[PDB]
Amino acid sequence: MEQNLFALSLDDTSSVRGSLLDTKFAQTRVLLSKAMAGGDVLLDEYLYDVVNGQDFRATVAFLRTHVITGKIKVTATTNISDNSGCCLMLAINSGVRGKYSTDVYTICSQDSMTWNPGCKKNFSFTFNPNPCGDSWSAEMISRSRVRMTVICVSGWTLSPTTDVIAKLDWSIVNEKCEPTIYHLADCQNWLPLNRWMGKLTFPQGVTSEVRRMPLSIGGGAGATQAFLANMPNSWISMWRYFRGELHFEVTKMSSPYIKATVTFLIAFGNLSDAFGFYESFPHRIVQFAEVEEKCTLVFSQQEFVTAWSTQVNPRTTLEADGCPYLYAIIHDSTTGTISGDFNLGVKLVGIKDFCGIGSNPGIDGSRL
Amino acid sequence: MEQNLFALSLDDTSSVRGSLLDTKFAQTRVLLSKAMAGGDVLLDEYLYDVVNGQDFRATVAFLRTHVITGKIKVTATTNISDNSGCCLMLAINSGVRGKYSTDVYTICSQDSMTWNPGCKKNFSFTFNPNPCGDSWSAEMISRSRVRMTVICVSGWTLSPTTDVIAKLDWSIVNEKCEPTIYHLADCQNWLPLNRWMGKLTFPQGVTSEVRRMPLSIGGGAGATQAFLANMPNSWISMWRYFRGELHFEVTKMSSPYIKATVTFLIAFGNLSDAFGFYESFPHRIVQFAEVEEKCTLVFSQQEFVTAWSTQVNPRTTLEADGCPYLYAIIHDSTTGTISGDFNLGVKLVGIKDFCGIGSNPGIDGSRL
Amino acid sequence: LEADGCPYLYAIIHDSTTGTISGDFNLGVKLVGIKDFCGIGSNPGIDGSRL
Amino acid sequence: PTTDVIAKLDWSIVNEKCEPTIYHLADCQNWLPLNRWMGKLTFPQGVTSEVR
Amino acid sequence: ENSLEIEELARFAVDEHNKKENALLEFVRVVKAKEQVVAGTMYYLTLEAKDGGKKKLYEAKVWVKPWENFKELQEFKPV
Repeated sequence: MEQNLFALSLDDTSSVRGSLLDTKFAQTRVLLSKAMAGGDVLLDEYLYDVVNGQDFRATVAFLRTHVITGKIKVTATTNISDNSGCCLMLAINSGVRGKYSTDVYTICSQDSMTWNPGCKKNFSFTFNPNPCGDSWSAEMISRSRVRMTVICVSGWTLSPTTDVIAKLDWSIVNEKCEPTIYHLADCQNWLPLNRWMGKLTFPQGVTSEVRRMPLSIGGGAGATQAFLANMPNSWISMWRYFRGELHFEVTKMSSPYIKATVTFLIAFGNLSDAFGFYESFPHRIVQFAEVEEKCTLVFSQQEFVTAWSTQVNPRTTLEADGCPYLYAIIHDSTTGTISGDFNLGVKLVGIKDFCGIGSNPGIDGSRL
Repeated sequence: MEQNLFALSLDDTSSVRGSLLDTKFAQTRVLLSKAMAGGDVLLDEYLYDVVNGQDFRATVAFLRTHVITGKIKVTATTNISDNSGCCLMLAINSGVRGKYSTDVYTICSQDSMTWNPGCKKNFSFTFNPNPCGDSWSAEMISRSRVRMTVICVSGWTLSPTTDVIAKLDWSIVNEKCEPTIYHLADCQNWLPLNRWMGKLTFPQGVTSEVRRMPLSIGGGAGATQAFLANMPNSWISMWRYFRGELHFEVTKMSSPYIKATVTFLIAFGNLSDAFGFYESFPHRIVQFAEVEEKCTLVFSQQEFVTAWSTQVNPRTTLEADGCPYLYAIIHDSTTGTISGDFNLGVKLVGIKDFCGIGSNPGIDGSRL
Repeated sequence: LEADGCPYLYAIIHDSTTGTISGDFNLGVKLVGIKDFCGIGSNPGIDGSRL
Repeated sequence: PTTDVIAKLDWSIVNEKCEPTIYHLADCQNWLPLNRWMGKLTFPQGVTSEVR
Repeated sequence: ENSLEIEELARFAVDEHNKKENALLEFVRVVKAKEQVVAGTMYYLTLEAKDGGKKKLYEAKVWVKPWENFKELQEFKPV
């Protein structure tokens, strides 16, 4: 029998939706070398080139659906014996410019998962590839040149026998795509940053190991006669002085076998190494279990008297630098049956109750 | 963040479902030659080979879904000027054997659409490729060798300027797959058949044109020193005598321009041509409009006194043959501005209130 | 395998077999039982094992 | 291991009812136990597409 | 039509054409592909390949028997 073809449901502009099987649209195969270093690009391709040569249930729906209101979930099913561990970081950035830096610092901003295969069997995270709207499409991200980058921030503490593979499973979940928009309001409730405060290596042994990371975060991170920049870190340097509850996220990057206990505290630069009374200050102890890999330090408003400067002159010494630092001090000693350093990654997630004062003319440099 | 991967919804055994866009799984391109004849295979391939080299929304879902409870809708969007017309027949059969017959008679049984592009803009029909169950799969029909066949039963009455194409759109709708199972109960409420009673050509002119089609349908249709067979027609010949309300479906195969009025009636073979009182019998007149193409004659139980035989000896003449015929008589004359015969296709759809008597030893032959 | 219309149970490595120590990733599958079992017909028999 | 190992089995008698497991020729059955060893699957260490 | 399979078949076309005719066409991409179920599958491909570093379009016909490792380039030509 005949029917009126104009009135059929062929102009169905639904988003992609269903179970996790029927929304999967690509799988990606990352090769982790037996002997990989820190700061080492494992994968680096455009997010649309992920879906080339694919034949999953939602692959054709993904390409052809004009609007998608759901987020992209990516899950990474990589594992390794507790004996070893490393730290991978997958990360999505809205674009590129020629001959780009792939230092962890540069990348992490915007949208990223960081995990240690040694501890976490798998790791998933959702994100919105259009950061200033509720929607996106396959055609948007192909032409916008959205860029996915997997990087190894810390090498294998004990190398596996053979090469490894990380399978990424790109799906579309059904959460609302909420936008992350930075703006120039002086008082903001939550200013996210995802600023890589730095990788902290502590060698195995007995010595007083102390690591300072300055909270004058603005004006990027260092290189040769050069400096690197995220957007959010460049954004916070718009203001001269600032303050707020700082929400760090400290992560283990070595294996579970390398054990160490770490005190974190706010304090000023003048304090030397071999000053044995760091626990006079208020502080937070961080022991990691075998399975735990991630821990969130928060430092309230009572840790800071006044606001402090976003940038400082590079040539100021630790002796005359009146902005606060975040100390990370080994409480006992770095130990283990196997050789390898106790790596530890600190990441300023965001500032709560942010208050930005003034208007930075700027400084030009990075570290303090 | 991590999640337990065993407990995700990746073992989703849902059927394919959604709009007609999201259930489309293949399109097929049939070429109709400018000068095509009757009994002419246009397309003939396995139903699973339809989906080879395809990239629609439900293509991968179709192949990979283990069970599908929905029917397959196929729609054919072929058209031509009212001036001309032909008769295509798409038809699905559960299998094959080497060097097979592709006569309309053989094919139509089971599941088929017949349409005239001249009248009907498009034509759709649903069907179940597993005829004895509620479900099927792509893997079932690939290995079962389900066979789709498009045939031209009547050529173009007036040829088009160029070659034509018929686009078939294979989808999966969400109707229940109901089985069609034949069985040996003597009284049945509805015995479907889809038996091709025959193509009736009436030339243009003035003469008394009369066409008899015997209702001793059993024992196939003729060939050389051979005969053809459907299953349902072989099934009805299991019984010796039978009766019931017969539901014919007479269809136009020529263009709308060739016009003719046709009386149908039940009567016995002895009645000659040039016997001018056919409308003494009870009868049914069939005029077709430009747009109408299909009309259903029903002949109640009051048209038949007793049951009649399913098969008759081939050598019985019309003079001594006591089973009823279905006459098709031109009421006026076959006319038109353009040359071409008035073709007309009769198809016994099924017998209602079927009553099968006895047990046929069999006869071996076809026509009477 | 090309012309065998019964189902298989596939077991596929999703990523890669790994470890600090050498040794294969052994894994033992055991069909415990069939629930809602439905047995049709009457096997004459075949004589052999694998397919 | 460094040395040989020993497994100590402790045979006791608990107080559960001894229920019988009897196979029979009913065509439809609710639970047909089998304990059929489908097979041991070795996957070597490495990167290749291993399918069993 | 699984685009991954077609990409591999298109590369096979350019590689077989190069072997057969002693050429050095550089494969760029597939543009068009038709699968037609036959005795096996027949593929009609339209693809871009660089001649002397110059992008050009070609038509290829490729016959595959999926039950064997049989792939055969039946014809290859510029459009």
